[PDB]
Amino acid sequence: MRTHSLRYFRLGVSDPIHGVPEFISVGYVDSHPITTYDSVTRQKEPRAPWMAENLAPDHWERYTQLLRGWQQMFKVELKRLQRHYNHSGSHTYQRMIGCELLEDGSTTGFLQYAYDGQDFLIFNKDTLSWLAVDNVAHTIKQAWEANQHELLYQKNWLEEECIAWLKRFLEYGKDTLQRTEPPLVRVNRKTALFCKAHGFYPPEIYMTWMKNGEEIVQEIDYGDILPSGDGTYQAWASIELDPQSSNLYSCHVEHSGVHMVLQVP
Amino acid sequence: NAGVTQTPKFQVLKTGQSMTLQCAQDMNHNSMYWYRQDPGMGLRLIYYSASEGTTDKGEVPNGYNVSRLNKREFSLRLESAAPSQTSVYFCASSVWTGEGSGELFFGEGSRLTVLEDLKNVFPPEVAVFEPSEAEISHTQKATLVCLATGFYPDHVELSWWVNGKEVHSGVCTDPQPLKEQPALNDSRYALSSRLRVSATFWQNPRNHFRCQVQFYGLSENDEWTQDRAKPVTQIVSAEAWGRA
Amino acid sequence: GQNIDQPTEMTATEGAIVQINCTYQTSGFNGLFWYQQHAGEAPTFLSYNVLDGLEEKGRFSSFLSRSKGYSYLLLKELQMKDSASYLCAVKDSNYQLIWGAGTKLIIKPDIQNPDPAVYQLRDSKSSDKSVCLFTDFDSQTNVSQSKDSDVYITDKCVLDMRSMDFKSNSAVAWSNKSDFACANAFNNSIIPEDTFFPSP
Amino acid sequence: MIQRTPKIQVYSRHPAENGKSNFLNCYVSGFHPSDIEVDLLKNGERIEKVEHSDLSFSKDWSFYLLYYTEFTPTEKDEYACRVNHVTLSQPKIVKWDR
Ligand code: NA
Ligand code: NA
Repeated sequence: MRTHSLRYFRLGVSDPIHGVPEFISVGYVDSHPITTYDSVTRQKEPRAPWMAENLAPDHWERYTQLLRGWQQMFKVELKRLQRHYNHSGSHTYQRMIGCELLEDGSTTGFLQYAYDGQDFLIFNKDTLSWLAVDNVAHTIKQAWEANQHELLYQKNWLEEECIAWLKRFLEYGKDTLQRTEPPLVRVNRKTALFCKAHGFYPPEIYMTWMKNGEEIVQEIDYGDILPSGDGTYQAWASIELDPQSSNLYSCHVEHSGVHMVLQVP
Repeated sequence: NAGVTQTPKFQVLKTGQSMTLQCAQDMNHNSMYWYRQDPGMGLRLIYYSASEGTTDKGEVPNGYNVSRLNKREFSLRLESAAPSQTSVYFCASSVWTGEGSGELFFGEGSRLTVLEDLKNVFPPEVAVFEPSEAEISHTQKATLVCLATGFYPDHVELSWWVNGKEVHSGVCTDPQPLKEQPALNDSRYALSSRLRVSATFWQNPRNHFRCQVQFYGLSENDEWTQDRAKPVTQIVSAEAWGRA
Repeated sequence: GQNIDQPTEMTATEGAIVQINCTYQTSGFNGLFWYQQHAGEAPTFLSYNVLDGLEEKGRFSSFLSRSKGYSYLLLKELQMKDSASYLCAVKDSNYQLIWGAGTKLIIKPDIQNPDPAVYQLRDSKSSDKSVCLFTDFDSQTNVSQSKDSDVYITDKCVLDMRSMDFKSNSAVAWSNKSDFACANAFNNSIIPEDTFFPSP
Repeated sequence: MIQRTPKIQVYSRHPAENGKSNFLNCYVSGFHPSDIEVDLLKNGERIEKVEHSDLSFSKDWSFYLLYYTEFTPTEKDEYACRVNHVTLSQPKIVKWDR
């Protein structure tokens, strides 16, 4: 299979406006949401049909209780940060944990935190240590690194448990996650040549322009890979035409092991 | 700084009687647990509370309910006691939960015995036997023996007192009681304990020895209809003096 | 079907080393705990392992192999206070703590000067029982339960006289039967050949 | 504190053809913090039946959302996305460019 990943995010807000949750936790496999929990529902719920169908109610019940506890811990942690930063008003706290299973069979794992949307603490599971970006993070680093057992627990969870969950979810959702829908690709003139692709899955795609068989990325405008809403994606890239000299321009698209070239006449 | 405080230490109940076990922790922990421990099995979780304001069933919730009253307190309720709920109950707490490495802190345990009829409940008889003169001349040591016999259920605490002070050095009390009739499911129990002192200590005629057994039994509101005395919670004791 | 297995009971000699094994078959793994529980007391935390290898804490070490699904708790230089049950427990993929049934560790004291004897204690004017004490025997001796339904025999108990740094084994037998005598009280036990029986 | 303004991209699900039913998408991404309001406009008027995904999380800690509605494009109808965020003094209008 190609590369796949599993990750869980948390978001805490210290003084949220009316209605908005104080706490949200969402899991993803690749680009696909799989799970959701927030401080309003107080329930962990599936976000993909193949999760609902393959995980018995005991799974949602157990993790609902854990998430209620993680919610409270997140509040306490954010209260501590905002006191040590001496900040008033509403501030945000975020966490991301996850792993990747690469095509070649190797793995990665990661765990990090942010305050107001900026890196705060980053875990290194090989040195078993936390990187602190400032002295408020440094205080937290010292406390967390004093609990060596919990670092070892995170290493095992990233390297072993997370990968096992990911393989399990990949099988559950294999009809979605492991399919291929090839792009439909065309070239438009608008002056710049636009190379446009739509209808493809997975979202990972490489589109570029070559001029006389050479690539110059400094003159290519790369569009974002965007969801079309039906489970497929679209993307584009453009280069500007030289009005004083002809050139052989060609759009090159790579998607899921297939390469395509559109030479423009 | 008391850790995990659970009560009561012992309780006898009739089938159908209600009972609440209390548990508090003063460690500012977030997660609390109620376990039961039975012979030949690992601990089994009854109910737990991952955080203040939430509770959920464990593996054996039937016949029990819980209340996480506040961050400190987690009570366990037996609304209609059954004989199968005879067990030793442990409350425990952890700083958080849903994390790998945090350990549990346990309370001292609550021993419950649920009976169809309280006519099987008996206090211990307690007797003290003075040392063998042959032991004294052969070893220059003197062993006293205390026997607590005929009690049921196994809810006792035996202690030795020398000259008005509880002692532990030189004492060995059986870690488990003996069933007086090993074949019967409701057999009464016997317990022995020894106190060994030097011969010189035993031969001081003003040294005074007492064996005391606290029995945990019935209370005022338990109904009693037998001809014999109601087997209430009580202390039974016996004594000996040194022999010059 | 998740299982945690450990031996019911182990017996070793004071001063020696013992290894208590725990194997587990669980759906996922988030670490392995050992707890100590003295009889009639609460379990207390001893150790946690989650990566492979050996971790030391005083006289106790704990080992884990995740690929073999096995841990041991190693106790060196055994002392009598190590007599206790040792409980292994594993957290699964859902952070459920799954408990083994416990290993009871029995420690045989080193008796320097065995002096096996059966003594008759003095009658109490408040009891119809005759009471006999089998005492000061080496720890290899086993005390058998009674085979007469009106004779009661308790298992051996290790007593420590702290002032004299002196330990001894003993067992008690009693009966109110007219034909009960200390000379025959422990007849169903294999007792030392040199056991001292003072005259009645 | 660093607040990041939303990037706003308006596009059809399929290559659009007049008289052929389609979906109008407004993809709002890269913003922080998470509170945001998004409207799809038709000839300047707010469209009522407009769906949206749940708030989504990016690895760089920003957020993204997709707002969409079914529609049939015509030559005369003008479509837009209107987004307000704490980083914007007034709502920002991005028109659909065919
Ligand atoms: Na229940
Ligand atoms: Na604004």
